[PDB]
Amino acid sequence: MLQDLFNNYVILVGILGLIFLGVNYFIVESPRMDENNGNISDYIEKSGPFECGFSSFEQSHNPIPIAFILVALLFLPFDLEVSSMLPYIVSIYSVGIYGLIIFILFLLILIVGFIYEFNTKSLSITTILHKKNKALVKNLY
Amino acid sequence: TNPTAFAQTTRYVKDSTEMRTLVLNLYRRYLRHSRGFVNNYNLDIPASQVRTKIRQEFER
Amino acid sequence: QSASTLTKEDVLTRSVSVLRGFEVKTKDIDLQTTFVQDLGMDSLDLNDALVALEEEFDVVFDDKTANEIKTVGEVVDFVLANYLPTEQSINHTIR
Amino acid sequence: AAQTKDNNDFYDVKTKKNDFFPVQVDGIESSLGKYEEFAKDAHEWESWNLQNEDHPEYPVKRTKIRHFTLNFGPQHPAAHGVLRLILELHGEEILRSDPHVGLLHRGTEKLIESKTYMQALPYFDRLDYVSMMTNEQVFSLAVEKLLNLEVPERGQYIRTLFGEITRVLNHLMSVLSHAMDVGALTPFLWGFEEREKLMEFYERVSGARLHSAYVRPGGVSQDLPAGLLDDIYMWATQFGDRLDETEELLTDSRIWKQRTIGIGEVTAEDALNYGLSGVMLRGSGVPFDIR
Amino acid sequence: EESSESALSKATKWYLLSEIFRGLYITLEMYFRAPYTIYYPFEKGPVSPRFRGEH
Amino acid sequence: LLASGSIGVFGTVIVGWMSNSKYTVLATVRTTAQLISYELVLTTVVFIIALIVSSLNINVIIESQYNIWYIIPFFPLCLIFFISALAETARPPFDNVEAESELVSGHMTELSASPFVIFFLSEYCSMVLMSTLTAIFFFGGYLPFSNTIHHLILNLFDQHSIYYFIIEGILLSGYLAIKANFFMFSFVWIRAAAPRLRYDLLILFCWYVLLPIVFAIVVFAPGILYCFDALPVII
Amino acid sequence: FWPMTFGLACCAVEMMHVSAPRYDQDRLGIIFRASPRQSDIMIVAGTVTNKMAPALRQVYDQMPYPRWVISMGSCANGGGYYHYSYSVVRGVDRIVPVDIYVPGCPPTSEALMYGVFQLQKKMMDGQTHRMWYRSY
Amino acid sequence: QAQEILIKANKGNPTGLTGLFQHPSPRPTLITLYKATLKNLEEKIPKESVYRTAVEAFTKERLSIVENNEIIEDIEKKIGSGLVEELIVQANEEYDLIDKMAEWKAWEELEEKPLDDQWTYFGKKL
Amino acid sequence: MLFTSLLLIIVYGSLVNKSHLLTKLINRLGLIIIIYTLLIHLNINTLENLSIGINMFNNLLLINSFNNTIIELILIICILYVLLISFNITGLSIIDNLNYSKRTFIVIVLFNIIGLTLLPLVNDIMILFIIIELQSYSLYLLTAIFNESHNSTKSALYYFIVGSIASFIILDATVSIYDDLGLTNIQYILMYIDKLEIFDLLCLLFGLFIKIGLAPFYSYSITIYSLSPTIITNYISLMPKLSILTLIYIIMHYINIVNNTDLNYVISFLILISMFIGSFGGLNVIRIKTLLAYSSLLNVSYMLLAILSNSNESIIAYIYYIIQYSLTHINIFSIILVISIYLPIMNNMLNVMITKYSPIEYINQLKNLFINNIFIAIALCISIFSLIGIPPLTGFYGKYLVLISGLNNGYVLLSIVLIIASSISTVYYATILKVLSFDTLSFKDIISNNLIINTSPENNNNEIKPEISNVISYVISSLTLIILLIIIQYENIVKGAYLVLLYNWV
Ligand SMILES: CCCCCCCCCCCCCCCCCC(=O)OC[C@H](COP(=O)(O)OCCN)OC(=O)CCCCCCCCCCCCCCCCC
Ligand SMILES: CCCCCCCCCCCC(=O)OC[C@H](COP(=O)(O)OCC[N+](C)(C)C)OC(=O)CCCCCCCCCCC
Ligand SMILES: CCCCCCCCCCCC(=O)OC[C@H](COP(=O)(O)OCC[N+](C)(C)C)OC(=O)CCCCCCCCCCC
Ligand code: SF4
Repeated sequence: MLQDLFNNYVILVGILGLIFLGVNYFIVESPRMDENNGNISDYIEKSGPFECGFSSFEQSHNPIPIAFILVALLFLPFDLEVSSMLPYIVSIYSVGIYGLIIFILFLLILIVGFIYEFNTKSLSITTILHKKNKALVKNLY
Repeated sequence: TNPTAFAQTTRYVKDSTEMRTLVLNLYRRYLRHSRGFVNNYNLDIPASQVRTKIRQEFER
Repeated sequence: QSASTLTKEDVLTRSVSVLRGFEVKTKDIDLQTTFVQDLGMDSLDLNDALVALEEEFDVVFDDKTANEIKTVGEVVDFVLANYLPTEQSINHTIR
Repeated sequence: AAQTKDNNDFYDVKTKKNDFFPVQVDGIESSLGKYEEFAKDAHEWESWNLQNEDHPEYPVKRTKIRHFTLNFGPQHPAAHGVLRLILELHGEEILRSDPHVGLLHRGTEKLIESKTYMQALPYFDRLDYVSMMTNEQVFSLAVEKLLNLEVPERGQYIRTLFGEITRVLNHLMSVLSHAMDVGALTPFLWGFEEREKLMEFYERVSGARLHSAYVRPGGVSQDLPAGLLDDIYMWATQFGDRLDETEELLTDSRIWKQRTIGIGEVTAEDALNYGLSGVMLRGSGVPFDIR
Repeated sequence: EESSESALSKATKWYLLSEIFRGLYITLEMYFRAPYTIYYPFEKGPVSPRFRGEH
Repeated sequence: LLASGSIGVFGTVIVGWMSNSKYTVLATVRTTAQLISYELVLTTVVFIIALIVSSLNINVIIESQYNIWYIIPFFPLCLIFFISALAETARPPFDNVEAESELVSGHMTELSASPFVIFFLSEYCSMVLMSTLTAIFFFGGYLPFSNTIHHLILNLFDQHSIYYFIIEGILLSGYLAIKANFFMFSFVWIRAAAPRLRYDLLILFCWYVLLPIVFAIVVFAPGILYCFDALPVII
Repeated sequence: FWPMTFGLACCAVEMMHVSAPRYDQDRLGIIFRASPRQSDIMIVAGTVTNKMAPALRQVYDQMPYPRWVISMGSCANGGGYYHYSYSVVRGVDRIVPVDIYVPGCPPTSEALMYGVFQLQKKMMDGQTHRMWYRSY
Repeated sequence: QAQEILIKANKGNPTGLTGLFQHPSPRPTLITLYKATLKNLEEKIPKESVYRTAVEAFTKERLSIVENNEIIEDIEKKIGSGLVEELIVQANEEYDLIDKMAEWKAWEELEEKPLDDQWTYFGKKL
Repeated sequence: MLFTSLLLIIVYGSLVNKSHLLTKLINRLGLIIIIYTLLIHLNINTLENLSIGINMFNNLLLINSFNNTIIELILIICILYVLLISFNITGLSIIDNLNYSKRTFIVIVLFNIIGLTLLPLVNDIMILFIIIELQSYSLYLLTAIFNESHNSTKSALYYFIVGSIASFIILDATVSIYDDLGLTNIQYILMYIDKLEIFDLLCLLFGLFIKIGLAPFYSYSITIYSLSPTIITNYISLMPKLSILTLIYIIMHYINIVNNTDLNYVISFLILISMFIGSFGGLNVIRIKTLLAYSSLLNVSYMLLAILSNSNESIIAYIYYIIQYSLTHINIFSIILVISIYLPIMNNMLNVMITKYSPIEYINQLKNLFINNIFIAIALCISIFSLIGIPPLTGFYGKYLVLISGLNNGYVLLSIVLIIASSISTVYYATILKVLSFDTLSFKDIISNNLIINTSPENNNNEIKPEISNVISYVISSLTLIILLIIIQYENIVKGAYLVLLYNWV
């Protein structure tokens, strides 16, 4: 297997991406040819953030609560499970029945974690607010 | 329906002495938020000039 | 970590410095110096000083305390009892 | 409410109720001496801290930081025009919503008082600017009732015929744009051709596609041109299929039902108390219709 | 326990996206229909003698 | 193939680099959520096809479909693969990253001129790539629709001349193009026929439904092959 | 020709019917963009109020050059029915430069398309790069 | 005494009105509310009040219907004021109104007379 | 038995409803599982059969008589720990419900027991890395089991980072050995024990020294043990040392084949520093768990002297010391949990805050225990006098056997230092005893109606209601008398230690 052709393609792809930026930088007319409002670094009304018209509080570095953080964390153990199936893909014939049973027992252990997640309802989106109806009771004397 | 932030319930004060306290309490809130007013609206004046402006409007 | 590091003398020393930046009648300020009489502060002048003292010590006088405080010593006592350091991020403490 | 020493506009000191016994600890000592002998130097020693952070009454000054404040402002396709919908978001869940309006406030009611009753009618075409002729009808009825006059029989049928043609026009704009916002783009295009056919009926009797000052106090501006009823009927024989094809993509779609079922539930008790009417009121089980 | 359709029947529709393919088929029908577009300015929409334009 | 595609997700999240734009930030959170949905499902479906051929070579997978196209034995997987392809490309009904009615333009709301083009080009390049992948994994790739027709056309040309191999490349890629154009049509087709699904509903859709189904098949398939003494080898 | 989705009032309804199948603005290459960054045409379709005027100016400034502004309807042109209102701007040209004015209340879908054609005719007559060679 | 009575149930089969659930004990709840309403009128509101006279007239009519009709549909079909779940809400609201009327003392003289020019429009006195 | 029953408990716990009663009954199920595991292990594993050493699972694991003894000890000590969460420790809901709040408590323990038992059995560098992470991860989860506690989550964050660095050092050492030799099986590596860099095994021990809180890495261990709840500190401060020290002895057994004198000096240097910090560190402290953390560091140093010598007497010394220290460790923490019922209730100076996680947090909270409960106070005194080394308690014989191995192998400096460290550490050990009893005669005529136990309602005013539950009191009684009366059966127990062989044979 020779990969010199592949290397040339990867080199071209990297150069190709810079061409799009270089072309756009050399094709656009200069600001003086346009309305001549100066450089973008000074046009603060343009370089500012977009908030649908009305400026609001600047919360760039405020914390962002995530309601699917547990699903994000559970992705990593399951990603490793899928990755660990790669060795069996190309060695299925040589391992024979012995490897097939080992491969099933491997999945029979991870299915316990899959069952545990189902019962614990850990995949559901967490919410701060809860909507509960309150029964109206009269304290008649 | 929950009221917005910093929302007060409208009330008619029948005591002149009580009204004076409410104005003084509101006067301090303006002074405490003077730096916040400068930061949020990106003013060209320091917070000291804002507090002078707030005092002038209250004294009117 | 999250504990007050103030002293009665340091709080009084910085309280005097803040009050000397105004147009007070007397520059001799102690614990028993009254705002209304010794310093000659009216309604709005007193509230300007209280907010200025709030900025120095990063404390907020409540409505009842601010509407009844008479002397500088009461301001010093309030700062000592109520001042707390602002909570830092997780990285500042454990790192 | 009010600035307190434990709660103000800038910070707060929250202390939960204690869930354990108030244990009394006295005479703290080490193997070398009493606590008071080393308490001066103990600030460098974390093992000598007398306050546990797990305690419910542990003092902590936490700055009051506003939630994610997103402006669903005028330059947003979801807003059907101009609306500064301020949302207090905790991630994406909505905690508090502040609809800011008046971006389209043009003082219509103030301007009407300077106009005669005939001059004031075109202002109503521009309030609900998709259901124009119904807006004229409510003002026309009010003036007619004040004038103690009654529209003749043919006039009433015309305002009824175009009252429902107007209702079809409004629901075409309302439902399809509601589906377009959710993500169904195609039904929006199908029904907006039906609007073109119906707006042609608006222009034939009045000369204006949208702002047809046709319904006036005391009847209608002009009589129907010849052939209008035949054209309206020919459209009517076909409009039934357009509704069915619209329902093919929405009514039984599992994606559409997951976006609407259980969303924005309004109880019958609360619908009346908030002055809701029409589909909002009738959706909660109350069969009330002004007609 | 009172469902008219069996669990296998309800699962077959659910797993095979019965109504989704129905919606796709209807959309494909319009692909073989005449569009409504007119070629302005080479063609003009309907007008009436009552139309209001330039004075 | 799978490793290179996962790098493209990192490019989307870069735009939300402590950005002052609130709509850009919200798109990055949604983008990460979608990745958790399809990545496990998409990867495992491709592994089942590789397991059936016992090879991780794309060209070997294409040649293994000479007698049967994998659409017939694995019709559920083709639907699952296409759903994951829609989620990966952030195409509707999974267009939560760039929902115009929700997040104006998503991560591209602050982009203009060349940065917008490159992101626009990359998104549509993924649509072609995923459409081509569907033709490869389940419809035999470049293999002819009819073997008889392929022989007849090539018999009109001499194999001693370069014209045969020019026509041969046109036919083989033409077979791939027709299958790829159908799914590129299907990418447009689903956009014009289905409303957008919420991303939190998508998370529950993949983990509760798609993952159990694909994991069930990854056990079902070796059981069938071992039962009939048909474990795959590379030749 | 990429306008920005900036519908304010009843003039926007006629702007939607340009995208309707009868006229199909997309056949001319016209796509409405939700962000000022991706749009070069600003169509002011509706009434501009004093409460809205600062928002309109900010959105206009956020459009990269080259940019054009279209004033549609009597409200945007000169205030129209609400000219003598206490809260209405008497013409969007008081805030942003206008390249073409489309008359009507509302202008018909063909009236707006004619105005776009006039703007495209003006755009095709631009000589930005020949101006640098001969005028600078 | 402590007669804790359920006014609005928060669970159960729907009634066709959103947010309104079926009441487990329709008839017994109305009987206690009606009887307590009649007793409260005779202890707080004087006899000459028109409000007291009218409430007793219809509360007794609704109490008689509830105590003579076992079928829930027949109760609603004769009272004609909505479902029984709605009648329980109406009984609670009427019971609380009597307590507010007693505090208001709304049977006395007009607390505030209007001005001479108050209800005059464009020169004509209404 | 462990693996199969763990899966059943995992599924069952997630199915039944969430309640304190079901969790406690599930904890008792875990107690039966460990008891069944002990019975099965004792049925098939014997000291005589395992003397030679038997390979298992393609030689990835190797079990001998030395390894088998620790596994039996691990199971037994785990049984005594589960009794704390499987039964009442104080009888008060406000205190005891903490143990029943987390359902995964018993699950995480069973995960760690599998790691603890298999760690001394590792015979490959690959499985060594796998098992050491299996044990380490289970300890992080147990430290963070109370996720509503600020200190518990902070400690687990500290525990994770320090252990991960130690795991990297362990992985770095094993990889460096593979680079030199190309082999992963330990027995194959022993063929080249004279041709590989023996200091790479010292890098391996450095990672293991971190995980047991050895100096200079002591600081994190003291901080974690003090912040963690007493029920959690009781486990994480003892169980990791049961398995890692046994593995260190095996590794040092292989290292002594080449007898690198430079290797011994470096380990001697760390032992010397650990005795200094272990003794002087606890002199000025006010927390009881902080005091025990320094006590744990000092005692591990004593065992490391036996491990470093690595002779026939070292096997006798290490096996005896680890068994008796574990029993003393359980006894002390069992008493600490119980005596929380005698804490006075406020009804203030120093603004002392005590949480439900650690009701006993300061040494002076043990005041007047001689009056409050004379039998419990003496039981604590016997345990403390054992840590001091007063004969004929179990602690004296542990130090007596350690000194024999140290002086026989020529560690004169360490033997003298360990005895000076023992005298220095006696100061803070005696402070516990001073708090318990030295004010008995002045506070005998005192009234205490404000204690925690006084809040417990009576049944009928005629039932003789014991202040302590049956199980925890019996365990304290049994362990105290075993420590006290070891002289009765000391000769036979050492004879059992004579038969524990690590490839000695003849
Ligand atoms: C006849 C019976 C005899 C029984 C006792 C036998 C041993 C006697 C020991 C004599 C030495 C200790 C007595 C004198 C020390 C007095 C300490 C002192 O005065 O202050 C501490 C000193 C700093 O001085 P400062 O704190 O400023 O006090 C004011 C002085 N004008 O701090 C210092 O500078 C001290 C030096 C720094 C610390 C050095 C520690 C290194 C190790 C020291 C040996 C420990 C060995 C422990 C072995 C087991 C543990 C490994
Ligand atoms: C062959 C591969 C391509 C097609 C794969 C998917 C086909 C549908 C699978 C589920 C069918 C099902 O569940 O069938 C059941 C349903 C509904 O019938 P029902 O409610 O039970 O009818 C009631 C009882 N009757 C039968 C007595 C009246 O049928 C369908 O909606 C069929 C959809 C047909 C239109 C779309 C077909 C072409 C799709 C677009 C081109 C790719
Ligand atoms: C063994 C055979 C395996 C079959 C493999 C294929 C399975 C497909 C998924 C079935 C389950 C499902 O679509 O579920 C629907 C889910 C979750 O719905 P839910 O919240 O559970 O509510 C429904 C359950 N009810 C009724 C009990 C409450 O959301 C959706 O609407 C996902 C819509 C995805 C549409 C993508 C279509 C793109 C075009 C594809 C055609 C070219
Ligand atoms: S000009 Fe006329 S149609 Fe346009 S927004 Fe104003 S009132 Fe509406």
